[PDB]
Amino acid sequence: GDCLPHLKRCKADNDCCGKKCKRRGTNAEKRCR
Amino acid sequence: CTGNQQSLAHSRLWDAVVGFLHVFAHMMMKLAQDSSQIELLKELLDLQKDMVVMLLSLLEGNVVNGMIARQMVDMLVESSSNVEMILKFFDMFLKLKDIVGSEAFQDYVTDPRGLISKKDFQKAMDSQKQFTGPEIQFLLSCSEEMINFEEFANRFQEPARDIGFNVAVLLTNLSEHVPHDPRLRNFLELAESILEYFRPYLGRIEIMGASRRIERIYFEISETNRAQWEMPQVKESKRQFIFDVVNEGGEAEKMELFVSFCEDTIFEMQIAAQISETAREAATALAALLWAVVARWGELEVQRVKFLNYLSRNFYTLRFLALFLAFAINFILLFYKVSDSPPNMVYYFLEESTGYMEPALWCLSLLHTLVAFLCIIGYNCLKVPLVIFKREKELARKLEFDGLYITEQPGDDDVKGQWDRLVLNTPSFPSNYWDKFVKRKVLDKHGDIFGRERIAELLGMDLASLEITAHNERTWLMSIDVKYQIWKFGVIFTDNSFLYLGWYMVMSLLGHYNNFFFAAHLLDIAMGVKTLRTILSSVTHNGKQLVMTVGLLAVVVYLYTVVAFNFFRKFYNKSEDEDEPDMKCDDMMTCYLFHMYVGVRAGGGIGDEIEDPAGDEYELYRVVFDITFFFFVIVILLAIIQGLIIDAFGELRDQQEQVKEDMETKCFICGIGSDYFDTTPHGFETHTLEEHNLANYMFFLMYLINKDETEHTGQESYVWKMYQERCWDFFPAGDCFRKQYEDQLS
Amino acid sequence: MVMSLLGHYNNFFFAAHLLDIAMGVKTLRTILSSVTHNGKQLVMTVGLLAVVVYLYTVVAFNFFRKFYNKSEDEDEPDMKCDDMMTCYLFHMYVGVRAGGGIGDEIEDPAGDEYELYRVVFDITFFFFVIVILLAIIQGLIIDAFG
Amino acid sequence: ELRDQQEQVKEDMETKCFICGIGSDYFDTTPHGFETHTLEEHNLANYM
Amino acid sequence: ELRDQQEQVKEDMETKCFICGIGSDYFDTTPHGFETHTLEEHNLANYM
Amino acid sequence: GQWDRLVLNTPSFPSNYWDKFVKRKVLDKHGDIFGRERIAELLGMDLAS
Ligand SMILES: Nc1ncnc2c1ncn2[C@@H]1O[C@H](COP(=O)(O)OP(=O)(O)OP(=O)(O)O)[C@@H](O)[C@H]1O
Ligand SMILES: Nc1ncnc2c1ncn2[C@@H]1O[C@H](COP(=O)(O)OP(=O)(O)OP(=O)(O)O)[C@@H](O)[C@H]1O
Ligand SMILES: Nc1ncnc2c1ncn2[C@@H]1O[C@H](COP(=O)(O)OP(=O)(O)OP(=O)(O)O)[C@@H](O)[C@H]1O
Ligand SMILES: Cn1c(=O)c2c(ncn2C)n(C)c1=O
Ligand SMILES: [Ca+2]
Ligand SMILES: [Zn+2]
Ligand SMILES: [Zn+2]
Ligand SMILES: [Zn+2]
Repeated sequence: GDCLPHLKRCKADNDCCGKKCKRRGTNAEKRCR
Repeated sequence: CTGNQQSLAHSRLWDAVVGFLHVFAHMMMKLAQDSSQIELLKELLDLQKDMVVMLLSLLEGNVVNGMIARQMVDMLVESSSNVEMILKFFDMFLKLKDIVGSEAFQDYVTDPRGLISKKDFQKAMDSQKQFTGPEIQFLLSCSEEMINFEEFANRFQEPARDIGFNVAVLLTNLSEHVPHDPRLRNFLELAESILEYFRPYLGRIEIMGASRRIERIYFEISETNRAQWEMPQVKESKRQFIFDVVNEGGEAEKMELFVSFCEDTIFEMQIAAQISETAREAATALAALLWAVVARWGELEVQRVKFLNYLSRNFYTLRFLALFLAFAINFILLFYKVSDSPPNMVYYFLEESTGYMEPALWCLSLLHTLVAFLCIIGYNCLKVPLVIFKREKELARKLEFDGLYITEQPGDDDVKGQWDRLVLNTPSFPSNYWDKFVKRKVLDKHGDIFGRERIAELLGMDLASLEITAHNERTWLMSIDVKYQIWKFGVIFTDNSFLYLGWYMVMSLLGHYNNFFFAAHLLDIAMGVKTLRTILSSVTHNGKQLVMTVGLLAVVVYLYTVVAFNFFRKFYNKSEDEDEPDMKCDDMMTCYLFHMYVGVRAGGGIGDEIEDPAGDEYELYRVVFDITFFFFVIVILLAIIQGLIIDAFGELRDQQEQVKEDMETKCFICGIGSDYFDTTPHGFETHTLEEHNLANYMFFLMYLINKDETEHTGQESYVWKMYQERCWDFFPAGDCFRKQYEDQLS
Repeated sequence: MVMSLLGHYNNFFFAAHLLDIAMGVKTLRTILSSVTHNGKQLVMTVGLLAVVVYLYTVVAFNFFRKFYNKSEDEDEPDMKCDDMMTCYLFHMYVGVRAGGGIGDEIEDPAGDEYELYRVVFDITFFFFVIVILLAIIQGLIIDAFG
Repeated sequence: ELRDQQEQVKEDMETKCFICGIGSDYFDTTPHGFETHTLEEHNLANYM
Repeated sequence: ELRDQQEQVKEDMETKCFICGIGSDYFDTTPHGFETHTLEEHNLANYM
Repeated sequence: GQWDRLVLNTPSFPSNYWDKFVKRKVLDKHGDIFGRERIAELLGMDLAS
């Protein structure tokens, strides 16, 4: 539930199994990595 | 009809079925012993096939734990003799048919005339250890001195396909219906060759029939079906469709795109069936490596048709050859040189290999032009009809269901809408669409309400009276319609791939006019493989934001240019000659051009080219101006543009990976995650192979298309009616057969 | 073994033995293998770089050819774009590593009838190569290592 | 982060009902469930 | 990563209780439920 | 694969492996299918009797 797939579009920091919702530049759609 | 099934179960049908199985097995044995009763044998298995069809119909709607399957297993164990004997007969026949194709049997034949002695056949069977002694004797008795193994094997193989399929379906349905049955498990273990042989030809599509209950549907798969399914055109089209639909993210409409893709694949299947029959060495090494990694009256008419079919078959090979030819000619173009006078600038070819480069380049250009012409012809012959079918299907569906062309209007813009309105008057509108009577359907649907005359006039029907007479019946140049041809040409001239082909043809013609124009043909390397196409799509992915940032950069540069003209004009001295100084900021246009030419790509601000203000006035002001220009141009705006492009590329690659990951963890039909199926070993693999396979669904749909409506079963008729109603509620929609009956299956 | 054996012939051959430090540590091995992790995409990006350099080279050869003068003395002018191969080598040697486009090495186009055309050419070359292709390769390597 | 916040607001409105505390997952089972739930009832324009 | 970790510390403090760790969704059923919890139930100052 | 095919008939193939009778197992498994003749030749099986 709270955990999300690897490259799933997450919402904020943590809230995922990879626990890092970093974004690769000047764009939206933060994803877990 | 639950009542009829219950009445049949409670009646004395079962004793009749036992007796029928017994007499039919004995008849089958007796006719197998004989040879002149092949017609009676064919009638017997046709009737056996019908009897199994009735048995499956009775088994339709049977719950995981129901009395019907209990009576099935009770009668199966009651009459195990005859049914076991006939299943053994089928097993040995299929085993012999498989053995005759193996090297074990071919290593014992001694007569070149295709004959082998009975004793030698018995020895071969004993060596194979497949048939028992009584089984070997029975097979010998069945065969007509020569044993004629091939003819005897293939005489009964074709008739027995239907009955073997029916019995395989029957046993599969019982095994899936009531697990944990020792008698059923033993009976399934008795016959395994038949199930293995019929496994690739058997489907296990699961649909929701009624009362939100998941049911198993078994349909027919032909050899030609899987034979044509293995082509890479259909696989590539499926990959593109699934990738696009997963990027789209649509859930409610996902089944709609799935059905559209299935229809497009069926149309492509039909079209495929129709068309079925020094520095030079270093530069050379680099080009070779790049190419290697990149690579990783009636008689005339029939001849033209055959040539077009052959060209259509090898379209991808032709495109690869064209790309290779372009690479070769541009590599040849890499050996050019300019001299003041020929051996007014003159473009003369380098001698290289004793002047062999010029005729080679000429022949390469001619061959490339010819191959490009054949490529556009093949594209028109191959992929254009699919686009025509899709457009006609969309227009007919919209007019039939949405009704926005009669009740409503297309509205402003919508060039495709105006084009579709133009072809509405054209006769034979569903030329490629399967349903050629969509006009009559929409007539009977809404035209009478909207006016029997106005609707008919808008639809451009030939004559209502003529159509009624045809329904109540109980040269080439004139046949072709100019309006349909012009509409087809117009809709062809709007497809992106046809525009690319036309651009390629124009570039080839320009290269013929001037050899240096051939460099544009290497732009096809972007479309060839997906990474460069991803880069190109990233270039325009955020076009609005990119143009907005470019506009901000332009206005900032304009403001700073105005400031520099107003105050910092003295320092703009690019020329170092005091006798004839050059003022780069004497005018707005010149200063703005200098700024946009040097200050944006300097990498350290405009101050690198501007003279040092330390020895002049306004030193602090100019230093602050340079610092803020650098910070607000290179550090901020250029970095923002670069980040936009790079993150667009990264997001595109991220989506391309995420689609694959989601498909590997979630299935397309019901979307249940693989975590639930992970408990069963290889549960997700079995689910995606048999339960919710797209190929199985499409095979079932087009088999129902092939099979007549009268022969449809209750579930098949229901699914066909739902398909005709343009409403898909029979899909699992997150319901699994194992999940529905988890308690009973455990 | 063969590098150690050849080190006797020339002492400088022993410098190849420093690759043990790259193949030994996990971090060094990861850094070395980052290139091969996404090698196909990197080679494809290099292919686009070569293709765009070829296109801009033939464009400069067709016109703005006179601006390719890298000789300070007018007694012996040097035309770096007199041939396809020489101009391509000059482009692949200077423009990609310049960091500000091909206009840095080329003289300032002042007073020429093609001033706007040359300016647009330099702008698109810079934007297409340095801002996009080099950054794409750098981001690919960084993402592979990450 | 600013662009992400804007897209975040857009996606949250495309998902959240803006009136009740239940996401679109419950209404996803019924076709057009979220559209019907946000069209007639739980509408800010309707409340105004 | 360091700035992200500090912000995440702040966000986890604002979202998850330090004492019990129950998520804010459980207390979101009642208005100002998390505020009441953090001011009366599991306050570190109260334990002090 | 071709390298492994070359070593199949080597007498010392079972070396360095605990299962030194794998030739016997494969011969027993495939004797019915292949007549116990081609399998023995492929695996060597010198002096099977
Ligand atoms: N409904 C589905 N039908 C088929 N495959 C599915 C489905 N849902 C997910 N998959 C996944 O698709 C794969 C099987 O189909 P697919 O054709 O993509 O296989 P592949 O091994 O990638 O080979 P290729 O695409 O070259 O045929 C598996 O990875 C499977 O998990
Ligand atoms: N409680 C809510 N009230 C209204 N809209 C809501 C609510 N919750 C979510 N939404 C979403 O916000 C949308 C309303 O804004 P919308 O995007 O439709 O505006 P618009 O672009 O001006 O209109 P149009 O759809 O006609 O172009 C709804 O369609 C829905 O997707
Ligand atoms: N068990 C807990 N007890 C108290 N606060 C907690 C607890 N768990 C989490 N928190 C959070 O910690 C914060 C309480 O400290 P806070 O950051 O408000 O202090 P402050 O800003 O220094 O003080 P002030 O109240 O003077 O503004 C709140 O955001 C609260 O939600
Ligand atoms: C006969 N037929 C087709 O030929 C066909 C089709 N869908 C696509 N095609 C091509 N359908 C539903 C159909 O019944
Ligand atoms: Ca019927
Ligand atoms: Zn599924
Ligand atoms: Zn609500
Ligand atoms: Zn707490």
